[PDB]
Amino acid sequence: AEYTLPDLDWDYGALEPHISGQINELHHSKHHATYVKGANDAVAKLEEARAKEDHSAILLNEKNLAFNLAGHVNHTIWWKNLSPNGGDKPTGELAAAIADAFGSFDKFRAQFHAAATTVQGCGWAALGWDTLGNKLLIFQVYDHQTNFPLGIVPLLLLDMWEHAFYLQYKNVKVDFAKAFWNVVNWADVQSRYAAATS
Amino acid sequence: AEYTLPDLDWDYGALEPHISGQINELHHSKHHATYVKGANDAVAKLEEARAKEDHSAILLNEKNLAFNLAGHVNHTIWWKNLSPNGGDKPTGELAAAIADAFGSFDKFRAQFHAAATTVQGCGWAALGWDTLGNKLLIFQVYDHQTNFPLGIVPLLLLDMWEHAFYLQYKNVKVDFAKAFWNVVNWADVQSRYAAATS
Amino acid sequence: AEYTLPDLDWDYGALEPHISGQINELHHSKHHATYVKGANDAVAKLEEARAKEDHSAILLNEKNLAFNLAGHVNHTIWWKNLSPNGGDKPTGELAAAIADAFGSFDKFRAQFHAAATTVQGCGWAALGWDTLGNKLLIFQVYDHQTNFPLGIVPLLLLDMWEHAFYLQYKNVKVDFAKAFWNVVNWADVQSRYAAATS
Amino acid sequence: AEYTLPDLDWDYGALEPHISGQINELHHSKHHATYVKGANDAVAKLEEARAKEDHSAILLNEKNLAFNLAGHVNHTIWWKNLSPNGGDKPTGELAAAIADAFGSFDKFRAQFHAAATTVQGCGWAALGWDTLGNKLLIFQVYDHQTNFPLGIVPLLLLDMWEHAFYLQYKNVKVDFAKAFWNVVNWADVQSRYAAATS
Ligand SMILES: [Fe+3]
Ligand SMILES: [Fe+3]
Ligand SMILES: [Fe+3]
Ligand SMILES: [Fe+3]
Repeated sequence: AEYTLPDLDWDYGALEPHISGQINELHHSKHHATYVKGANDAVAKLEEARAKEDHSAILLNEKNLAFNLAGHVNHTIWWKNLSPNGGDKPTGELAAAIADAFGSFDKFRAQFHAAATTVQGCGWAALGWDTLGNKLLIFQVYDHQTNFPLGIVPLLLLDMWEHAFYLQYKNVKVDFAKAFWNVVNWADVQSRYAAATS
Repeated sequence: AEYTLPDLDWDYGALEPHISGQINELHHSKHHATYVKGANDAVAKLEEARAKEDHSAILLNEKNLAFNLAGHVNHTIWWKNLSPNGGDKPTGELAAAIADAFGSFDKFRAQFHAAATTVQGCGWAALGWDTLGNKLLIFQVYDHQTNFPLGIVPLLLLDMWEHAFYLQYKNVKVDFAKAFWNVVNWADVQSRYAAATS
Repeated sequence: AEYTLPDLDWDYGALEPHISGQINELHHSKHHATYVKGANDAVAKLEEARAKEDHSAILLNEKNLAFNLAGHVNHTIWWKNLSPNGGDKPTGELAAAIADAFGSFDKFRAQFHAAATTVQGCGWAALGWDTLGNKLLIFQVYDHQTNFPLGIVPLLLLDMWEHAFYLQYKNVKVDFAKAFWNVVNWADVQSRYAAATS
Repeated sequence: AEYTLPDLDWDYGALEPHISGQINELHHSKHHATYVKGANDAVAKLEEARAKEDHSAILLNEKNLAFNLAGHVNHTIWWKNLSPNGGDKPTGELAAAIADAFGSFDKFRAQFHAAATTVQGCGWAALGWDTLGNKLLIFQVYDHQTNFPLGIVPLLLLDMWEHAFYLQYKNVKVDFAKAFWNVVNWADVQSRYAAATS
């Protein structure tokens, strides 16, 4: 069936002071909603293109599909990676994993921070699981659909687009990137890692 | 552990006339080998960057990692998607799936062909499974790591980079794209779809 | 010599209500300043790379140079394309040009608006002069350095990055894009066109 | 008027052994011809889009325009940057310039070589003149239209796409990149630099 805008497991304001409610609100209700509509439209244009046997606009239809489905997939996971009762550090299996792959939770965290704060333009920082080599790796995503291999399982993401913090942090994206660690919902990531490693 | 250059399940020449042995040879032994080395180097630079607590070159390290791990992941699957005893059409579950999502195997195939022949520069055509919406979709990949959402499971790919056919088809990439249907190994794709839908 | 942050020909607030002073301020003093420093650093890294005969990081040095020199070049022109005493329509040579190349100033303006409001991620809308074919064309720039040919002379640009309007228009980028027409400084564009056509 | 496929100032074979005639032939007659047609088509789609007051496909029309006009602009200059009677080193003003901006012709040349041999996918190496800062700089172009600022004047380019050497050098692009120095037509570059610095 169609793609749909998910419900947050919390109130927009629940993340203050780390993330203003106004942000979460426009983010969810305007930005994410827009991707979901775009993903569905893209899918429909394809059907219509397929029926008329007219792929003249294949390049645009395929690019619209990737961009919008990618924004949807990303925000879908972002809402879950966040939580008012989170913060602290990972635990158990996930933590031993992380320390074994990035030397220590602190070192993982320095890299991830680096990756999110150096994007040239808009993008995200994401931790994922590589199934080919069975390794935990950090990628620097450009926009929403660029810079990472096919089949990588996403575990944790940090939205670096300006719409994600300009209202509250203005140009100080380094601050926003630090504040994030207070709202990460480790029960989710841990969960995702468990499923990915199965 | 490290990433490694896989072995082909066939002899380089096994695909003639559809795909010259000389191609398969340079492709596997030179191009793919290069990605695998690059993927391992990228991974190491990260470790070294992590130890020195020096992420000054984060952008390059992350981009090298995505590009090379992506070429590796892609060729890894390409070798399996090919077979001297393939061709024909998909069967069973996969075929009903394909006809249900693209109207008919013929229509799927017209779209896929369109997607591979219109790349602007180098890229690939790929069929993948979207887990968010549980749908079969075709994407037009740019280079190796661009244009598609995170977490998409790759099922079938068609290498559109010039190195994949210039020696034999020269600039006639439309011909190469047609010849491909004779060597697709449907037992593999079908297999992948089965695992993806589980 | 080095690259330097130019002075605005006006006060930050001079564009209200169309463009808030707070924006112009962070935009000029934080964002643009950052590109200028980055452009100079990029240039230096190259010298140092050239002296040591060590181009191991060529890809990053070249990408840093393009990104930062491009942001600098872009904002440099943006400040000039804006003016408190502007608005209205182009005049003389430029206007006949524009109507002859886009049918009418109104049609040019519909296209330009379309180009700026559909960027996927961050970018700009720019009108430039193609010297090869001697034509006026509109391009949709991605980020700061992507999507247009070498040697194109830039005449007018509209910054579509979120930092350019999020504080005041929030996610309503369509509004910001309309408000812009009130502050365009046609004496500048006209001037640039004159020099480009010489 | 329309865009047109230029005539070479030489015979396809004139560059052997450095560059096979077969290459120059398919390159000029197939590849470049394709960009020119594409550039004209893109321009027409815009007119038609403008008349119907229907910019639904703005993103594709603008991307087709940039890609094809960019390939055209690039090959246009490549044919001129090449010559059977070239090679050697730059002379006069251009040479003092080059040594002053890259330390020495040898150092310029090491950088340029680095830039062309590390492209991730398809692209070019280009020397251009920055008018904002009045400096000679080397850029690493991705595809044909990406990675460099607006208004940069192109002086010399080296086509790194696989179609530019696969037939003769196969995957050994490092060799092709070396062979190029024997056919550079310095009278052209010098000329371009003169006009750019005016
Ligand atoms: Fe976002
Ligand atoms: Fe390949
Ligand atoms: Fe800006
Ligand atoms: Fe070429």
